[PDB]
Amino acid sequence: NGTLLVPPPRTIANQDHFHRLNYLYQISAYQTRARQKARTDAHTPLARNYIKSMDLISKKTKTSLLPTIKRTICKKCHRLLWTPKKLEITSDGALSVMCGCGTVKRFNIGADPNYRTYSEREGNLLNS
Amino acid sequence: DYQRINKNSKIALREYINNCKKNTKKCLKLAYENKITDKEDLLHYIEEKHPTIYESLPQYVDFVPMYKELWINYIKELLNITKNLKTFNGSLALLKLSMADYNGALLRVTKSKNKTLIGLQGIVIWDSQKFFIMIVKGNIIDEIKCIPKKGTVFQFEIPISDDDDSALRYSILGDRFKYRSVDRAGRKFKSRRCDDMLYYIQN
Amino acid sequence: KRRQVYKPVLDNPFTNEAHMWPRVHDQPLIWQLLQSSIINKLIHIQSKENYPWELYTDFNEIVQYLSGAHGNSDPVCLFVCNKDPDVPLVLLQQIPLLCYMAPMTVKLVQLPKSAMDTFKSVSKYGMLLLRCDDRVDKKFVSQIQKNVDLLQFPWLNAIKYRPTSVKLLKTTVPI
RNA sequence: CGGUGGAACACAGUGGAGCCUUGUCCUCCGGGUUAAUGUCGCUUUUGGCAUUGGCCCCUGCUCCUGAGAGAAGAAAUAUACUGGGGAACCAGUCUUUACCGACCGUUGUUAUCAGAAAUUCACGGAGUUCGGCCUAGGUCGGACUCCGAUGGGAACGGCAACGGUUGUUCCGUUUGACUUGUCG
RNA sequence: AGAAGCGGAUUUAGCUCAGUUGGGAGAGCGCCAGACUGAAGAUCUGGAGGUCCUGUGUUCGAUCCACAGAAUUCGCAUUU
Ligand SMILES: [Mg+2]
Ligand SMILES: [Mg+2]
Ligand SMILES: [Zn+2]
Repeated sequence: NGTLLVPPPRTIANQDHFHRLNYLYQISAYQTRARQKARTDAHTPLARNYIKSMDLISKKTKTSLLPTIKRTICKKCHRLLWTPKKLEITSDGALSVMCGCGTVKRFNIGADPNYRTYSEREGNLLNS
Repeated sequence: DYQRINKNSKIALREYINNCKKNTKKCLKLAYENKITDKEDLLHYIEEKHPTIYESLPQYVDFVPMYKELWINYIKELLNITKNLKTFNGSLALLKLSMADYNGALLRVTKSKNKTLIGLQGIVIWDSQKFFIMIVKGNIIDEIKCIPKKGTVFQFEIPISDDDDSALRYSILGDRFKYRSVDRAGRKFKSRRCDDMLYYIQN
Repeated sequence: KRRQVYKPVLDNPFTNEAHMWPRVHDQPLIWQLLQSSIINKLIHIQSKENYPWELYTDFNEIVQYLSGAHGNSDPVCLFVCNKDPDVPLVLLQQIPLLCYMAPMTVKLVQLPKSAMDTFKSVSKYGMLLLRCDDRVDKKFVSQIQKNVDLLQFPWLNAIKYRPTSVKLLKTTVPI
């Protein structure tokens, strides 16, 4: 089919960008969890901001993420869904996950099992 | 009510930083009504007599370990700062600091055009385009502090894991870079006239 | 001509540790009692399935039960099968997450055997949530849950910086 | 960057030639009222649909031009939408007593991968309505609505170019005073 | 050291200059190195070498597109 070339020289600029993205994601997630465990929604517009900036940096250097991150974050307001509103299933569709802002992220689950994403398949992925 | 606030994240962030300043002013008024100078007694006084006012108050004692450890460990991983210091490379480190985001940094106003802005340490909750947002504690003050960047000099310490032997201190200038973090991810910084920096020689 | 290019993609650095399913051992001592009890429920009458032992086997009822509607029953136990094909991964990446924010003492048990496709093919979906309030079953459930089947969280408990994880995916590009 | 002193208030400043779709006193679409006709249900009569005819629907200000600045209570808290600013606000698309609103059409582009799909191609599932075989309501076709892991993404959304405006295009000046030469 | 006002063209590696559906940042010369020669030139191969004038904003992404701020340089029946 073609040529098989596997380079492990990672580039320094991409490592800087993905470390910046991962630091923004970690600080937003830890702010959200440290606020959520103790008491009510104090600075929930704060951490979301980081994610939005993160997504804008994901728009800059043409970078792509795993579907775990984009499944975690929202699409319109770009907030973390670690505490969502409601989870419904088999309500004449497949699945529904409601949020506080009203934007839902549904998944086709009533069709068939044993479906994996392209990054979750057996050999398509090499760690580090 | 809750849906109309978080429609835009910027406007809700502005509403939150206004609510923190209003709650800090109400805290100063209730503290002068309390006539107790101790802040640890003041927080319990607010918990006893003002439940709804206590809900939007910041927690700096919580804010320090949740930010400083992550920031220092991220810089120790990113700039390759290890036990072996004699293999360091400064130019690539300054390029990485030009590429790294300063959201969540501890930073100190060391020199400024205004004589009252200096001496302020604080941790970044958000980076604006031409201003700067930190948080600092006083005796009883817990106000979100906005500081201009046009004509100010900022500094931050990068510690090393050894105790009292060696540590690093770097400095940035907010009048030099005046953009969002999004543009700063892609921007290659270039030369300027730098004529308005006489204050850095003056004071 | 087709050429294969490896593209660097940022991983969720803690999803492996957030999906560290709990340590389970000496598990064939448990499926005997569990399967015998579930069959003895499912034989007689559909009302008598849930009348002496209250259990919910629909995920919408799991969310509505853990939302905060019923707060009396504090020890509530859950059984979820992993390492099993024909099981949806969309729910399975969110089942141990939703039980963490529940204020009730919810005890997740991960069943490790791959051949256990019986409970999915028989009851509803392959998961079981029930209450140990005054039932006889708790008289052994409290016995073994302290031994090997402990469920605790190390990842959110203490303050710790997490190292970054950048993986790389395959891409076939025709020219 | 602009325009004026050439145009005399649109008298397109005027004239001539060529071409055509031969310059249509035309038409905003659209919304409301009134009159007439035909069908369908209540039965002095009214209601709904379609056609035809008539009316009503908003130069923000100064200025020849270029341009300048004012306000968005006819649906909001941020005073139409979108992005930023630290806030007066700025930029772009717009509207201005709109007592009804109106983002013009065509062409191409959004590279590789991904995904069913990079432009209302198509495909898969659910619901409704109609027709044929048929009558425990099974199947087939057509129409509408909603959803489908991916990516900034499915949004008739973003970018670039061109015009139907009172037919297009070309050519010439309406700009001078003294000195000299010719002609009457 | 021969202004002032007007139109056109134009800035990319040290230099001279390309180039652009908008998705890679280049060629010649020069420098270094290899090859070659008794030695050198020429020829040939490879590497080093970037503020794409600067800034805003559009976009998912700018040498390119829009705006703003600088300028480079030619011509004005000339060789001063
Ligand atoms: Mg002048
Ligand atoms: Mg001038
Ligand atoms: Zn959301």
